[PDB]
Amino acid sequence: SHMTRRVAIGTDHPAFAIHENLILYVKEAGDEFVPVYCGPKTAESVDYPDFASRVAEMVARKEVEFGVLACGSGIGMSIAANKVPGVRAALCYDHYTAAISRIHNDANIVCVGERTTGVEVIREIIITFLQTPFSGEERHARRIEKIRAIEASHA
Amino acid sequence: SHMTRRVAIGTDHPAFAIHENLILYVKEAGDEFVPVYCGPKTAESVDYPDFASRVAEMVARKEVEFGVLACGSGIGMSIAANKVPGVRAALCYDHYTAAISRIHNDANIVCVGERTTGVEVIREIIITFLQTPFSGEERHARRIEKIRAIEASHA
Amino acid sequence: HMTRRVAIGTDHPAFAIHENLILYVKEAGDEFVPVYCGPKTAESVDYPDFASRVAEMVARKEVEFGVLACGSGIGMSIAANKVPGVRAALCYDHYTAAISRIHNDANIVCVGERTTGVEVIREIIITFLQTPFSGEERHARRIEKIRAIEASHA
Amino acid sequence: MTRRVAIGTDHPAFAIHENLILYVKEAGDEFVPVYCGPKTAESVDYPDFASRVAEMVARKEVEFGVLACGSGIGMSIAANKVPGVRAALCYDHYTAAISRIHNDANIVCVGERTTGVEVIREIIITFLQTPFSGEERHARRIEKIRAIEASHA
Repeated sequence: SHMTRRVAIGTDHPAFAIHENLILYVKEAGDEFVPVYCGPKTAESVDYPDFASRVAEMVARKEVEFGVLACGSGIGMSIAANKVPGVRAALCYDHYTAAISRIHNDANIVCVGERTTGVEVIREIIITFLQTPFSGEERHARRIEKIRAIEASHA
Repeated sequence: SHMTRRVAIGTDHPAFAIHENLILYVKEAGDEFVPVYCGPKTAESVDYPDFASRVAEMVARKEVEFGVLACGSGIGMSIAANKVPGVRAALCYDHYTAAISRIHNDANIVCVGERTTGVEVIREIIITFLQTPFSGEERHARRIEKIRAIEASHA
Repeated sequence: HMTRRVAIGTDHPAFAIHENLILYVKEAGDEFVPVYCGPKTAESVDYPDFASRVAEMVARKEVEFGVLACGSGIGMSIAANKVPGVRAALCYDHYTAAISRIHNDANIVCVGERTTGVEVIREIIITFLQTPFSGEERHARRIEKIRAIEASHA
Repeated sequence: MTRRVAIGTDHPAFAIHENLILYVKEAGDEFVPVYCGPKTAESVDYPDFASRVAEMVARKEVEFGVLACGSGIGMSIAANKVPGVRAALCYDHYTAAISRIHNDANIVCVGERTTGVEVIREIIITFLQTPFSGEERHARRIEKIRAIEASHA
């Protein structure tokens, strides 16, 4: 049953401590969702852009449909990921932002902070993000297309 | 005395209601800061990416040193602004994010949500963003340079 | 199948959103009726006078729930919880709104107008009113402990 | 003068009790934490720890409290049932500061499931370091809270 919707996951070093939580939260959104962990495999020092880039590139080719990125605050992951054309990476810190990133911006990557946001709210963020459809409205689609034109104008 | 530091400001339609607040909060960060309002001039309908692009291009050229973007949640502005090379636009919702986006990521645009974040916290965000210096640390600079290598790899 | 009354009060900064708070109660469903008790005007007011008015309504059961707003929400939650029978929850997001119900059977939601934007206030109100109490024994036990603290100072 | 800070948790927040002790000390050498929370990972009911800390504050045995549970809210409802206590649910710097500035809050309540530890640190430091405004309208409101408590005693 289902079309498999793969979700690539990456972290930095402080968020490596919650990488198994992120895997689990992705599966809790629904049985169609399959996590693909791309993050650091150990507690060694890492630079978040390297994992943002790995995830974001998978998202942009649609090797996976969605990404989940975690760092200290989420901010660094959101800046790095959005540098990949085709990506719409949303820094989410609550239910509202998780849902609205989907509804308005059809976001494809959710970025969270391990040092900022407690794990039960991260859970709620991921699940909300992965359960929430895009609105379908003309103005939202138009705005998203405008982002694509910004990318095209710098390519 | 001082070097003048210009700060470009842009909004969408819901955040046009607070554009005078944004101008004020930028001046309160210190008398070297000079706001340059680039956002909508009336309550007319707008698409946030048009103003994200305007502010982000100004920052990327260094017509201004910093930008402030406001929309519903902040998220659209961050996604759009980050599509301009040279921009590092941070979605901030509290003091900690405002500070850390400077300390770790040397962020040059601060993005806030008028529907999500009350004005006294938007104030605190802007002021904190504009008074907080970049850490200087080797690992933070190295990561920021990896962000630029992401942009160059798609140029 | 009575409707469910929801008393509402504010301080002066949150008077600017008193119409939004009435609206969001109604948006939680036709079974919820707002009862506005807050300042009628933009005059100076002290939050505890409105916290007390709402909280007394909840504690006597003239309403089922309360909504309080001030600058940050915190003032209201401190004041309202000084009335016995009140469990007033400062909420700032969906999770807090929901969990205050689930775990604490909270009867008053407090929000900040200076801190929290109106669409998240909306979500908080709607979630608070729609979410049921867990019914679980450990939560009921903890809530009974809170009542034992009030009774030890009555 | 030593400013003492009593600390309590529930079971989920027991996981960060060492953090809480640390962040209090990080607010200045004069702040001393007094850990009153559960000593192990056993089951507990937050109102029992809220009551412990809140009575210490209300009877002037310590100047401040810090209470942590899942969300912070249980602690803040429980603690505020003790007369003399002004317990503030804080989730960021602004709330931590303003609770002091406006309400001279004496207990800070935080959520371990909701707020990451580096923000909890900021909250604790800011709460302990920020002074009460002293302004007449704040003092009047705080005395109104005491009158609510006195009207139900």
